[PDB]
Amino acid sequence: DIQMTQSPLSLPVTPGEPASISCRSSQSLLDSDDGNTYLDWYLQKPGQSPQLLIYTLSYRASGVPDRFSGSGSGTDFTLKISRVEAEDVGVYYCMQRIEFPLTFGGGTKVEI
Amino acid sequence: QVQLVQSGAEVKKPGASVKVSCKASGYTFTGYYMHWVRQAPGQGLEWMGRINPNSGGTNYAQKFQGRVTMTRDTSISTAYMELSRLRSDDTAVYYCARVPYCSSTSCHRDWYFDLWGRGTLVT
Amino acid sequence: LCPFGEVFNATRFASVYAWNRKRISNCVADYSVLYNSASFSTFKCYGVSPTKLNDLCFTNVYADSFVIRGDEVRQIAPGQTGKIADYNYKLPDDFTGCVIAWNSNNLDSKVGGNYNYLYRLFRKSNLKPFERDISTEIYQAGSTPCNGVEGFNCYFPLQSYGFQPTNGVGYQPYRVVVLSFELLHAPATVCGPK
Ligand SMILES: *[C@@H]1O[C@H](CO)[C@@H](O[C@@H]2O[C@H](CO)[C@@H](O)[C@H](O)[C@H]2NC(C)=O)[C@H](O)[C@H]1NC(C)=O
Repeated sequence: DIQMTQSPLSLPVTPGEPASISCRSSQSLLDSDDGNTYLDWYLQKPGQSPQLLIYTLSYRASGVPDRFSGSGSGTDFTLKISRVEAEDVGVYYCMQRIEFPLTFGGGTKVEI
Repeated sequence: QVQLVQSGAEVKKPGASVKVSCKASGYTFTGYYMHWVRQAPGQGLEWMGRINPNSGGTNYAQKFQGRVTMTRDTSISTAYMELSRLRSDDTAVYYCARVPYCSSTSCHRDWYFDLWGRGTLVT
Repeated sequence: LCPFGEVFNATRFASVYAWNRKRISNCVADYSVLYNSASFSTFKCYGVSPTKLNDLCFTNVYADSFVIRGDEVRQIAPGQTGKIADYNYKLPDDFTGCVIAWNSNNLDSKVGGNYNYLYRLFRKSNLKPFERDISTEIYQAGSTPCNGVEGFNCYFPLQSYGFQPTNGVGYQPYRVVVLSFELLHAPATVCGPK
């Protein structure tokens, strides 16, 4: 059972400036067999179902605008929004998929 | 028109059971694992379990084991999740998510939630 | 005389991982209705001649029927490799027979997607020639054994075909029948008009 602790729990942002969200894991999410880190970043808008933004810690999902990016290593992971737009307000969740009790982080709320 | 249709809101007394249906439209049902993730009001997303349409084998979390039963119907392409012994803490929005079955030689690197349903509210 | 009606225009075909085998003996097969049927997508023949199929007499003829995806029809041939040529149905290196495949988009296709056809995509080792595997045991990938529980590094070895009417020609279902010839010490029994 891996528990994800997400740093900013309230990220007030102003458009045009980059925003960084930190996520930390109890156990390293890197797998030595394939060299892939299994962390996925999801965004939930008010009243809407969560959407996929980042998968495999480096890849953007289909239909995701270029303004998003994700990086990190070991247990420390960061989602970076270089240009925050008006529609980035929501709740961001980091999910691990190495052991099966798939666990989603507490979530970070980004509002203007 | 590629979508996942869920059952309507259900009101259930404590100690009863609730059945939630997720029906696929616009894509092959048996090419995706079907996961169930619930969101309680004021809490984060909680993962309940997953079902493989091909085999019917299901993997549940330890917390929900012994209460949640997940079944599949390929003739109508619908996955059903039934939760028994309902409490006051099960009042939540339940989403059904799809996961690519195998998109590589590892079948472990494509397991993201690329599609989510609109959710069903259970009280 | 022998029934090429239970093998070709039958009701429901079997999946590739469980391919239906029918032995035929003591027959006079008229192959003018097969070679010149004008309804078959592929009629390949190795080790034997389609113009001389009625010449050589054999002891037994095995007809193996299954349904595979369109782009995988080429994999049913001697000395082939692929997802279906080494884990589902293989042909021997020294093969003397015929492979007959025709499109079945008007029969084995449904609006919601026919899910009654399966293929196997995992195996610990390749298949020896003419071997049928039905076991649904969970395939082992990682070093940690899993005792009948699916999960990371432990998968179900069968998948279903997403057959739909709107699919392309290459992804449409194709019915494939393989006729193999056996000629052993027992007297030859099957061959067409003299
Ligand atoms: C399998 O059975 C079908 C239906 O009886 C056959 O279809 C007919 O075949 C004849 C010639 O054999 C054609 O003249 C007809 O037009 C076909 N349709 C119908 C409705 O009769 C089919 O030929 C059989 N398959 C064979 C003989 O290989």
